[PDB]
Amino acid sequence: GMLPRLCCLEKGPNGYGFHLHGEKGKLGQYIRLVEPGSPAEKAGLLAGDRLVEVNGENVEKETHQQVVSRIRAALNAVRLLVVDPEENTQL
Ligand SMILES: [Cl-]
Ligand SMILES: [Cl-]
Ligand SMILES: [Cl-]
Ligand SMILES: [Cl-]
Ligand code: NI
Repeated sequence: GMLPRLCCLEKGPNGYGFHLHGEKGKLGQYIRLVEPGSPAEKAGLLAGDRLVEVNGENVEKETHQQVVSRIRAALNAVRLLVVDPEENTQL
């Protein structure tokens, strides 16, 4: 498809089932460690994906702490717009 993947997750008993990872001295948060059978896997989330939006707000330039806050503070559901960094670039 041509639209970025939009992963819509409902929180389970063990959370969403993925980790969020940031680099050194460079903006960007990425998906890691997607648990098998989790809401994250069922929604199509993949390790290595760059997180572009959370619940309709752009997080490409935000700190790790801000993005976690935006994912968490939400009410047991989150919509994550993600892209393959290999094939996608913000200009
Ligand atoms: Cl690390
Ligand atoms: Cl990973
Ligand atoms: Cl979103
Ligand atoms: Cl980029
Ligand atoms: Ni890139």
